[PDB]
Amino acid sequence: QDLNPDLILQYDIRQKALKLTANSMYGCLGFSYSRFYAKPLAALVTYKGREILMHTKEMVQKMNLEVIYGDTDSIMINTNSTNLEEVFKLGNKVKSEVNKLYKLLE
Amino acid sequence: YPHCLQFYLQPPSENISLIEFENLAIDRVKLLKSVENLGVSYVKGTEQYQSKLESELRKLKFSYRENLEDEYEPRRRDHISHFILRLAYCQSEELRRWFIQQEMDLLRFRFSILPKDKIQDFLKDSQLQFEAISDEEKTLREQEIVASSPSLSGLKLGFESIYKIPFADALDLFRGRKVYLEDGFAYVPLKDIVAIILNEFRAKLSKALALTARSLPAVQSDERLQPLLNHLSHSYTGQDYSTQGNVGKISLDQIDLLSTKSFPPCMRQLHKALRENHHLRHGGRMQYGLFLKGIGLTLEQALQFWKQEFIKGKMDPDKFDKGYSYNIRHSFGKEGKRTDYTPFSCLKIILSNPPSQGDYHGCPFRHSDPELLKQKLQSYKISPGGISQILDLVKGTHYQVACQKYFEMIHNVDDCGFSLNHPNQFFCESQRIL
Ligand code: SF4
Repeated sequence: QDLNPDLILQYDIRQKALKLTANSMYGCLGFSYSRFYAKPLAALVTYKGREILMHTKEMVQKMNLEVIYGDTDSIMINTNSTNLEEVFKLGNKVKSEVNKLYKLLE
Repeated sequence: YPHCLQFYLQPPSENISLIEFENLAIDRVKLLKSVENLGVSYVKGTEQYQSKLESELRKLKFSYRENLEDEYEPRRRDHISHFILRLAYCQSEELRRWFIQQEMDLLRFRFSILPKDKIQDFLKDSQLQFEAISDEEKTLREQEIVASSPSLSGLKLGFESIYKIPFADALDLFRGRKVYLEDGFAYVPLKDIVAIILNEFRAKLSKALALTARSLPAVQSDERLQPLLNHLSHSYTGQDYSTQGNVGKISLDQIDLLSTKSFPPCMRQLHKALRENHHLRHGGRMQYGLFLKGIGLTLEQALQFWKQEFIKGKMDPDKFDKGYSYNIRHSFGKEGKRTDYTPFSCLKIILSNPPSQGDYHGCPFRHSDPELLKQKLQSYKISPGGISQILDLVKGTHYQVACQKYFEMIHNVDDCGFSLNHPNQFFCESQRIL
């Protein structure tokens, strides 16, 4: 803390730009529209993504909650709870466990 | 189809009808689920296990020694059913592990079925070479085999067959220096033979299932096989058969005694909650209502029962009529089927709509913690040892088998004679006990 708010906004903008650049990393490799069109490499990446998201699905089923929707960019989770803080800490614990299952995933 | 056991590494290329396709899929799903439940309940080697699973096979006609009947239908059924389960199960690592466990149980049992005379030609048909040694070789090398053998007590080299194997096939076996080696060839007893073959078979199945997982997106474009192949194992009842349209004579007053004598723990506690509260949430209300529909209660009896219970609920009877009587009549009558026309199956009760605060539906074994399970079991007066294996089974996530054991304990019997999947089946069997 104790930083100029303008520089804070600059840092936020840079972080968001890094986020979108990362998200588009896979974009630059899989498209016939791209220079580096790699059908097998893109297929392998998509297969791994589907596998990991689906694994998260069954195991979050194991941890006694229920999932209702997700396609590689978001996961809908029902809670069966009415305490917002309890729901938030449930999300925190599932985030921590999935982070220790897969190291670099955020 | 040259022999009964067979290793599944050549997919079929025939043409079959959709009805036969679904029949094979459902039958083999039932067989594997029965194998899972029986292996959980019993020890894998007991004659009770062997005979019960033999009877399961006979009623599902999946394997038998070669004859006129065996050649055409059963082994072909096994083949296509196993491959369609490959398509169904290659989706996830967890499902692959589950499938591997049950198929190893199945294959070990089948190998135990095969008589010793035919195992030679089975290994020959298996296309991977193994040479059995002669009696003279066995007698000559008995001392070497016993000296280099594992902790098997004594010098006794009994009737168990000994084979000759390339050393590279038994790496983990010989690398512990627990076997004799002769010119790069090993000599091994039957238990380790079957262990080696099952490890190789699990390796090949792992690779093949991974490859089929790579092949799923192309083969799922069909519309008549997607809704099945998504859910052969996940959410399909193994012919629960407690379908709507049953008959029976039920007295309305007797509902309390029938609940305390013949209801599975979930439904028993749901009925007690109804009696002590005169009100239920949507899930429990619908669950118990359609259960009472299934058990044989008629429409007028059900309507009068619910109206009488809401008399103690303190809402207006005409409000009851307008609000609910429509819903109960719809559940007893017209379409909306598979959700209101049917009695709930146990696998559905466990996998759908977990209860929340203020809810009492859902199988308690899966939807309540072990301390509250213990409190409920104490309230139902079961022996502490019985409660102990109940909690052990709960730790093993075999909720249906736990409910089974609760059934025998509450009925003071040894074996219920089936594997429960439907609360209406539970109630029907309890009435069969009279
Ligand atoms: S196993 Fe099925 S019948 Fe038994 S308590 Fe659970 S949901 Fe009810």
